[PDB]
Amino acid sequence: MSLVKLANTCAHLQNCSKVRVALTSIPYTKLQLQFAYNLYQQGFLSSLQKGSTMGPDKDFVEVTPDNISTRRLWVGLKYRDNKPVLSSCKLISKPNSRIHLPMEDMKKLCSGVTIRNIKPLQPGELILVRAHNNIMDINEAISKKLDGEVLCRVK
Amino acid sequence: MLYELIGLVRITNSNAPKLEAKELSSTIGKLIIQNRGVVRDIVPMGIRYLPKIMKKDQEKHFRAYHFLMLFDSSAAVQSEILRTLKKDPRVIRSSIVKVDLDKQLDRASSLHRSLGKKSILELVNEDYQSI
Amino acid sequence: MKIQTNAVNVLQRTSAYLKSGLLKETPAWYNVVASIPPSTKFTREPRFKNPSNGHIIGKLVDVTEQPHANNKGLYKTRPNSSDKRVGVKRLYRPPKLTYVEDRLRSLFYKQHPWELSRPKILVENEIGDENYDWSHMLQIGRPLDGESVIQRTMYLIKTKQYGDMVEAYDHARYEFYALRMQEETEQQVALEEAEMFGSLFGVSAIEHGIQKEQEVLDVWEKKVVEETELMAA
RNA sequence: UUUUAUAUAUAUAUAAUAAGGAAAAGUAUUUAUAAGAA
RNA sequence: UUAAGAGUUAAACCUAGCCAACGAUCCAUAAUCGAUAAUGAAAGUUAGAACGAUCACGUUGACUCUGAAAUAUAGUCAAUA
RNA sequence: UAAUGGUUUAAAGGAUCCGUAGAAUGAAUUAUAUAUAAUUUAGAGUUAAUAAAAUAUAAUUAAAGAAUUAUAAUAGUAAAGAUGAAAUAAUAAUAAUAAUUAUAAGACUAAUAUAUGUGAAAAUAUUAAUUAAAUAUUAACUGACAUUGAGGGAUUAAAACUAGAGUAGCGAAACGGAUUCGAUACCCGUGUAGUUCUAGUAGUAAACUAUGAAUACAAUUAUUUAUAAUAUAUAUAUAAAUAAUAAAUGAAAAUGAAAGUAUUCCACCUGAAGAGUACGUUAGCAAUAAUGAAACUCAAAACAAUAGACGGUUACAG
RNA sequence: AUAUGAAUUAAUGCGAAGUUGAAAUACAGUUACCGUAGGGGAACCUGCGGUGGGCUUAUAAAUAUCUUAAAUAUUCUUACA
Ligand SMILES: [Mg+2]
Ligand SMILES: [Mg+2]
Ligand SMILES: [Mg+2]
Ligand SMILES: [Mg+2]
Ligand SMILES: [Mg+2]
Ligand SMILES: [Mg+2]
Ligand SMILES: [Mg+2]
Ligand SMILES: [Mg+2]
Ligand SMILES: [Mg+2]
Ligand SMILES: [Mg+2]
Ligand SMILES: [Mg+2]
Ligand SMILES: [Mg+2]
Ligand SMILES: [Mg+2]
Ligand SMILES: [Mg+2]
Ligand SMILES: [Mg+2]
Ligand SMILES: [Mg+2]
Ligand SMILES: [Mg+2]
Ligand SMILES: [Mg+2]
Ligand SMILES: [Mg+2]
Ligand SMILES: [Mg+2]
Ligand SMILES: [Mg+2]
Ligand SMILES: [Mg+2]
Ligand SMILES: [Mg+2]
Ligand SMILES: [Mg+2]
Ligand SMILES: [Mg+2]
Ligand SMILES: [Mg+2]
Ligand SMILES: [Mg+2]
Ligand SMILES: [Mg+2]
Ligand SMILES: [Mg+2]
Ligand SMILES: [Mg+2]
Ligand SMILES: [Mg+2]
Ligand SMILES: [Mg+2]
Ligand SMILES: [Mg+2]
Ligand SMILES: [Mg+2]
Ligand SMILES: [Mg+2]
Ligand SMILES: [Mg+2]
Repeated sequence: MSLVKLANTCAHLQNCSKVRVALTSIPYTKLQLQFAYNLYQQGFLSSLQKGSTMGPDKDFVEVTPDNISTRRLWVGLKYRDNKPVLSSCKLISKPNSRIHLPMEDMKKLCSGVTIRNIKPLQPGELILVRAHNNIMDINEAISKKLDGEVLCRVK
Repeated sequence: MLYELIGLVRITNSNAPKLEAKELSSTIGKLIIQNRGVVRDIVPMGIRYLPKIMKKDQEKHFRAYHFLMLFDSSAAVQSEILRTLKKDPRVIRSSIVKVDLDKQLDRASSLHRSLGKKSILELVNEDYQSI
Repeated sequence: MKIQTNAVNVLQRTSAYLKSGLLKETPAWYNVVASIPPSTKFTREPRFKNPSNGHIIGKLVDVTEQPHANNKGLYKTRPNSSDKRVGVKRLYRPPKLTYVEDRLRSLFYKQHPWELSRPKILVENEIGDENYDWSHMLQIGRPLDGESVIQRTMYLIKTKQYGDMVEAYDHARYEFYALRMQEETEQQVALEEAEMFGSLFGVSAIEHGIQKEQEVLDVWEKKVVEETELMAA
């Protein structure tokens, strides 16, 4: 659940978008996998694949402690109209300052009101929240009435 | 520890230059063996004119009998051998250098190693040495 | 340089100009460029397979795949340092193309250095038009060269007429020797026949070389005598 | 790919073979609001 | 001793502890605060006049009676005028 | 009414590292209520094996060398020494300078040589030895044991001081000779402390990469440098150093794998001058070192770059 | 201790028109500055080490080769092959 690793992944995705690589690899963990899946559902990523440190898996490989160290999640980035679809990826809740919002504050943040110095949600942006070790978008966490930790911004 | 000593013995008797080198080799070898040492090799380098007119004590030397001694011994008696060499009028110059044995137990002298014979087994050649 | 936006979006800028009223008449290229969209993605694409030899890039063999010991006699139980390093650069580098022929060719001109002296033409003619059966070395529309020997070697190995590279290479070499001997005999006999039937030749290769040597040597004579006079003083 | 054949010592090398085609019309409240100048 | 805990005070006997560079102790300054006032987009910042809540004081210090509750704008003693 | 700030050059990275607290941050999987527990190996470590000069770094010990000075001898003669040119109370007829030898003294280490490298920094390249530390890969093992780090601890150039010895060269101060309107300076002579060694004090440098440490990522090229192969050839692959760059960043110069994209921790800065000054406190034998203001004055002050002028600024032509 | 004053006394700030050195900025005419020591009223001078915020401002010891020169390449317009 390392927020440090999520920050590293965010910076990695930004760097990959700058140099316009079509594929990239991130650490294979539950938090990273859920975060990548949430980005993919929103259309920010082209494809998810499971693979080794060298590349995607040619055949399906079961994940065990023997090969966990060498496992990676390969994400395909999107570049449309000469612009990267996934342009900026940032953290709201940082390791030094972690922000856990109740549901009403989360609605206020979505409704243009700055809460705890977090810029309000922007129209084409996505904010991700963690509740009970599950990653979702802010809208779903509000619909689920779940108080949660506000992690990251993807615009 | 394997130590290579290179001594430059003075020649005073023009008729038997090797005598003083013999006495020095006997002394050093006796010391090494009597202090729990081994004398792996004694290579008799020849008579050579010194590069300069080198001076030890008051005598001035222009030529010397060079000789080499490869011996396995301990550090303390090695320093003792060096001390005896330095104060001895017979030894114009002396130098002891370690030959490392970390990888191979047996090693030849610098001269044979430079020629290409890494070990003393190669020096004495290899027949019926697979026993 | 940065990926340039303005070059590929000329249609959008022109459309803005036209709709705003800044430009009154559509350019002649507008409809064409609208019909044919420019490609607006400039992405570095991963490569997973080397076309020349078929080596697969981006594959790691897991610990489970080895249930036996390796050459040193050790079972693979944990990944080693090289296995635990991300290899994205391997995907994004252009793969080096390697061919088996490149080795045999290097052998052939090492074995026959004077075959290099025979001139070669690198102008391709038409590659697609080649219709060759390599059961025999000589091809119409092709010279007889070492590359024919390597091609026959590959044909021999492909059909498994011979098993090892060396055997097929030697067989093709001997066919090459026979054919080149035949050509040499044709040339010698043709020249002899020409002289037999009254043909007169103005210049020969030896005399041509002698003439060129004579010009060079005369210039060298002048320069050496002048230089000796200069150096003497 | 998959499966099988021949050959060779459960395995290896060559050859052949590939199952993924579906169509139908109609069914606003958007939020809080940070200006500089000589 | 108190209606009541506690080195709060008084007595006795033990232990060696307690606070402190995330600032003790000491010094200077200050009545405190609000759904009060001002200001700012806001977080905040300033004031504590006016409205309201709490505390302390009634020229200064200590003690005593009464009392449920007072070291009382009481009494006694002293200090100042 | 600007920190939705900065610290290579404008103010600002601590001289360097080690490490305590941190109410600082921090690996993976599952289960249970924001953690705890159990499992795991990607960080961090331990032990071996292999390869390599682990040669370089630290201490100690033992040696080598070219030269310098002084003294003595030999011969030999009139000058020698220095400077732009000269002259110096102590160069030479008391035979000087120069030459050839022979003695003693200390200090220093030419080529290699690039500080390439090694070291936390300061530093460190004449040789040998004793001990200590430092490399890559593989194998096995621990199982987050990690990062940074207030206070603190250690080391820290040159100068300086305290004791001893040493004192060949160099050389503050001083004494004189020159130059100059003047010389209190540059030049010249004699030269004290110091430079040197041992045992200490102190803890400051333009202690600089004017750039704190760690982690993830980031497009190329060229060289090397170090390994691993495969048969000099694969212009061979994997790493790090160096140089030029792309993007990015920047006030620009420029940085360029960090001055980029991000995360964590620490130190530092808030106009110029007054001022690193005064006073106090702490430590030192002392010089001093650390901590460190305020009033008053002003609309200044500084950085990068631009175009000029100028230079006892270079080169090229005419 | 918290203050209020004080003969005596340490430093620093401003300004009016001037006065004196030639220290810095160019190779600033002895490269500047950093730390330290001494000399000097002061500017500065000198010794020791460090930095470049000065030398990256970097720019030759030179010579070059043989196949049909054409009735053939040069000429060619979607032809012919
Ligand atoms: Mg009690
Ligand atoms: Mg008490
Ligand atoms: Mg008591
Ligand atoms: Mg306090
Ligand atoms: Mg008051
Ligand atoms: Mg009050
Ligand atoms: Mg009031
Ligand atoms: Mg107040
Ligand atoms: Mg009133
Ligand atoms: Mg009262
Ligand atoms: Mg009262
Ligand atoms: Mg009154
Ligand atoms: Mg503000
Ligand atoms: Mg600065
Ligand atoms: Mg630093
Ligand atoms: Mg040297
Ligand atoms: Mg540390
Ligand atoms: Mg030094
Ligand atoms: Mg002394
Ligand atoms: Mg001296
Ligand atoms: Mg001198
Ligand atoms: Mg001057
Ligand atoms: Mg002088
Ligand atoms: Mg000293
Ligand atoms: Mg000390
Ligand atoms: Mg100082
Ligand atoms: Mg300092
Ligand atoms: Mg500094
Ligand atoms: Mg900057
Ligand atoms: Mg001071
Ligand atoms: Mg000047
Ligand atoms: Mg000057
Ligand atoms: Mg003087
Ligand atoms: Mg330095
Ligand atoms: Mg300059
Ligand atoms: Mg410069």
